[PDB]
Amino acid sequence: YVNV
Amino acid sequence: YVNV
Amino acid sequence: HPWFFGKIPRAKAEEMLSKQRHDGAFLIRESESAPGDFSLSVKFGNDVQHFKVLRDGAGKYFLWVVKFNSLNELVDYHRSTSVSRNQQIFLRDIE
Amino acid sequence: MKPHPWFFGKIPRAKAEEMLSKQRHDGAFLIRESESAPGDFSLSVKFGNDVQHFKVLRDGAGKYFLWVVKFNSLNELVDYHRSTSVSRNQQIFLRDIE
Repeated sequence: YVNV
Repeated sequence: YVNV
Repeated sequence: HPWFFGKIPRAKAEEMLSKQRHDGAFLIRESESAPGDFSLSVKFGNDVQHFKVLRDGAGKYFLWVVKFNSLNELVDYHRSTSVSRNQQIFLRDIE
Repeated sequence: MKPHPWFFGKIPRAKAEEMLSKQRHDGAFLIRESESAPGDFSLSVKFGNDVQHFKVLRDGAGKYFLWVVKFNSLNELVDYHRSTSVSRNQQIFLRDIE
């Protein structure tokens, strides 16, 4: 995930 | 304050 | 909601999204690697990006937690990202 | 290295407005140490015929931030990101699958  |  | 696709696998979400023409085309699906969570899948270029929908104790929903280690970094950040929610205010040095 | 010309220490809110109202470019700003709320910092910015003030918030970890943006539902998060990027390094806006 891009945000993790 | 705008943000409060 | 027409953007919700339940249990569609990450692989299928990519196949489906990769055939859309507009960047931003998305769908929300139940996470496969993390049961109970939600995942946002979005097209962008020749890729499909995946974002984990974060939650907090109060059961809130958000994609990022944007905070700073110093006033210096908060300031510089808002030189390009607005300080206001309803207006376009970008910090600019006094002259 | 040069001192940051935006940090004004302890100056009255009124003096910050007076000073910033003379600026000609929206966004002219300054960081000041609040007098009404000892220990806090305030951001004063010029915009149009006004001067806005933002309280610099903190969390238990000592972080500094102006807003805490979260939502009660997935649909609320979806609408928000139709006009605000879901990515930090890129400008991606959610738009319905056609």
